[PDB]
Amino acid sequence: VLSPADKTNVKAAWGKVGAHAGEYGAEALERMFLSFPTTKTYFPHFDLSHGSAQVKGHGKKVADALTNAVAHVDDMPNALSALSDLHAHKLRVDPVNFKLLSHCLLVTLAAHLPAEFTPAVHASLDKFLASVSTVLTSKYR
Amino acid sequence: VLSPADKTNVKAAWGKVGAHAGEYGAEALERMFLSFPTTKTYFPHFDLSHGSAQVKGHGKKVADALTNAVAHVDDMPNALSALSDLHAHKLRVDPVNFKLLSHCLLVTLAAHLPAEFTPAVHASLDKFLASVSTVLTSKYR
Amino acid sequence: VHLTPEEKSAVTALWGKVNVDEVGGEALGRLLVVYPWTQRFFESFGDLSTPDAVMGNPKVKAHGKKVLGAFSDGLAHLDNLKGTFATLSELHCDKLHVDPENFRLLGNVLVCVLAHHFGKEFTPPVQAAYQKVVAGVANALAHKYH
Amino acid sequence: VHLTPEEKSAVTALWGKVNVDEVGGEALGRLLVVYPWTQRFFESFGDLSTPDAVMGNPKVKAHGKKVLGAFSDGLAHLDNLKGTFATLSELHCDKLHVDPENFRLLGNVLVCVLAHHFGKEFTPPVQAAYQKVVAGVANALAHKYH
Ligand code: HEM
Ligand code: HEM
Ligand code: HEM
Ligand code: HEM
Ligand SMILES: Cc1c(O)cccc1OCc1cccc(CO)n1
Ligand SMILES: Cc1c(O)cccc1OCc1cccc(CO)n1
Repeated sequence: VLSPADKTNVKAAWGKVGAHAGEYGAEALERMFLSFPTTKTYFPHFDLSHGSAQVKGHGKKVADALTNAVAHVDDMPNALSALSDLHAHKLRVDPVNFKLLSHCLLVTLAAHLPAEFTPAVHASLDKFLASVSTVLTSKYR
Repeated sequence: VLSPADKTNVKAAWGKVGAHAGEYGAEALERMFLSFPTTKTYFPHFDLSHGSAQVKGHGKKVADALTNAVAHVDDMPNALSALSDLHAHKLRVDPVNFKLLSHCLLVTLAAHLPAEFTPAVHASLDKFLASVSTVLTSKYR
Repeated sequence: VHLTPEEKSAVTALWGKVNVDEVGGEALGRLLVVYPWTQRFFESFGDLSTPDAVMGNPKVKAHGKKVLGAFSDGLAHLDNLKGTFATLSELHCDKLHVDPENFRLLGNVLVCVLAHHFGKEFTPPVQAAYQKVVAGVANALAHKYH
Repeated sequence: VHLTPEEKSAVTALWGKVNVDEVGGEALGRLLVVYPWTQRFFESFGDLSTPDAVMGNPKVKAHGKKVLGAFSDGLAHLDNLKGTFATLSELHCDKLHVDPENFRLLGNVLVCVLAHHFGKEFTPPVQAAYQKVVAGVANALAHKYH
């Protein structure tokens, strides 16, 4: 459950990303794939080599979803019902993998936005990604 | 996130608990304290002896809060604001301990309600207790 | 190694009354239903679309027996769980890459199944003794991660 | 843990640039803020009521420096993390009864701080090497649980 401050922190921090959405998303994916090799087993049909156009384009998809989640932070289950059916019903992703990606997203933001990544904002961002993760791993339809 | 069926299962099962609320709540607590003695450190000034009146009193408090949560399953954060201001703000309970109590609650339900504890209702109750745990462990004020 | 003499006695006494042909299937089945992402590891097991399909799936019950047999092997060697589950640890960790947390979840699902069957007989001291069992099994199974 | 020669070089190079007066304190600090339940272990550390209070707390900065020094010892003895952290494991497990999950959280928090401090120099391969190290350290501390 996010506080009003959490929501403010998340919007401000993610608003700084802006045009770097695809880059940061792709970087976060590469970080997850390299740091935690077992996450690659969910992408067997993917080109997962470094510099992959496939990973690059998919990073953009993940970033845009996050941006949409920020926009509907008060209405996540309905707004993310689409991605939930994919990740929970079809893909059946282990929730631990969402923790890994969330961590790699935090690392990416810390690396690119040091002024934004304060302890409080760090906390809010972590809760936000944890929230998105819970929705995408829950079968609620 | 709970499905309509999840909400249906929880209400039907916890409704069957009825007046056995204070009993099951106390038993669940006693199962926690005994199976996981580290949880007792959260109750340093409690009489945690077997069958103590304080524990049975606390069990009824837990059970009634759960009954309240069931009635407000669509609006947990608001209904549980006070319980989230003394579990998350002052007692700062480690979320692992909520998994322990939630488990002991399921064990207690399974021990007393064999016909009600179907695999489907099992799964729904777990999600419900996880939701309550998430809300009580989060700082949204 | 842990488990007190009294805990070993309580675990042994109850386990002799356990249906080795059903409890395993019930445990694995409920694991797949309560934590649906676990179904991904059993894709060749057929129909896992609904709870009724899972619990009635012949392969799930069959594999459950194997799982329960391993728990039985653990209870006969309570002071050497890590050697008992050595081979299984390599399978689940190095080959299957099952996250350790799932080991703990199955152990606690088993605990619920035991409570569901024995009811009032599954007393808090009995549960407490079995909590150390399933934790020792989960740890031994994740040994190759350590 | 198992690092390639190229990974060991990159880890050592980055670690030699680490501000040993602040990085540890910021790591322990962010832990206490992002995961507030961890504050329970540090009651005697005075004011932890606000994020600013936690980061600026002299006892937090001091203790965080000891944490960082533990990681330094880990890096200098990667071939024997279990023996290196035997004393600390007995402390964090048998005495403090810290949950092993919290060990992983702190390790990952440190990674975030390193990324925060070094920016683009903390590349994904560099992170990958440090994830191996923190996993090994966290596993070494929970060794008395095994
Ligand atoms: C944590 C936040 C996450 C977000 C916001 C997210 C978002 C997305 C989006 C937007 C898509 C494309 C949906 C479409 O086709 O329109 C997708 C697909 C996918 N995601 Fe995620 N995801 C997340 C976590 C994860 C994790 C942790 C994993 C696995 C470790 C994962 C595995 C996959 C896979 C396998 C696909 C399908 C790729 C394909 O074949 O096109 N997701 N995700
Ligand atoms: C479903 C989960 C839980 C529910 C519904 C719940 C509910 C409650 C309720 C109703 C109270 C009494 C509030 C009052 O007196 O005004 C309470 C107090 C308390 N709870 Fe929980 N609780 C849960 C989980 C936990 C867990 C897992 C722990 C620790 C391991 C915990 C530790 C405490 C403590 C230390 C108090 C204060 C008692 C006192 O100092 O008198 N709670 N909780
Ligand atoms: C925690 C206690 C567990 C025990 C005692 C256990 C026991 C076993 C045993 C005895 C086998 C048979 C191995 C063989 O005959 O070669 C097996 C296989 C297997 N286990 Fe487990 N297991 C446990 C947990 C888990 C969990 C939590 C998962 C997944 C989330 C899992 C996934 C698998 C899979 C996918 C196989 C092979 C299935 C196949 O042949 O298609 N295990 N396990
Ligand atoms: C995961 C890696 C960790 C490392 C490398 C580490 C390192 C250390 C070190 C070097 C000490 C000093 C011991 C001494 O001087 O005798 C210490 C003490 C301590 N640690 Fe940890 N620690 C870790 C995790 C944790 C976590 C996650 C917690 C709590 C959530 C924790 C709680 C404590 C406490 C309460 C003390 C003693 C404080 C006091 O003396 O007042 N540790 N740790
Ligand atoms: C609020 C919260 C946390 O602090 C951590 C994990 C999940 C979580 O909530 C997830 C959730 C479920 C249903 C609806 C919403 C708000 O859209 N969030
Ligand atoms: C929906 C859900 C899960 O399947 C597991 C854990 C938490 C969770 O949501 C918790 C939550 C947060 C905010 C509002 C509500 C519904 O009142 N639930």
